Amino acid sequence: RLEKDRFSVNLDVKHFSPEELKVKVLGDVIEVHGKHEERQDEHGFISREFHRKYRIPADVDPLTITSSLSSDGVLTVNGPRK
Amino acid sequence: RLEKDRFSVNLDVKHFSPEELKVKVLGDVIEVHGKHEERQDEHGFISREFHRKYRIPADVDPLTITSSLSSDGVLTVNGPRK
Repeated sequence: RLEKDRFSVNLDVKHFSPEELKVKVLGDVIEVHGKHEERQDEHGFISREFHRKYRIPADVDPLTITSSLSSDGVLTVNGPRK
Repeated sequence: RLEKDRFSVNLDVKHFSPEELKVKVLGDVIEVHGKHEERQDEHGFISREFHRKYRIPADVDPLTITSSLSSDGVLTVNGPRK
């Protein structure tokens, strides 16, 4: 069955835009990485990153858990649970 | 002489605490890295990072340029210029 239940974990990035996001699910880890250039100056650029890291194997199987994303940086991982 | 002038470049991290900061000057690059755990949950932790990156060789020589830091994350690189 691979557990019939719709499971959802949410990943939150407070404010970023989807093009500056990378969502990665790798086995037992579900992580979201966002990186944005904040302020560009002289020859100095300033960047900020958001990384949320989860390690959940019992709750996450990469074959059934999928990711949906909102424009603000909210990422939701959903699918049948393990 | 190695140019007698007090030169200052500022590196800004909007809000962080000095223990979550690393300031690095490596030749022609002057960079500040800050990393903070934002929100800790279930088995998911959320982090944010601030990285400011400069590449200035004509303005930065690691032997004379030094770094001073404020508690809010403001880092100032100062010293005689190249």
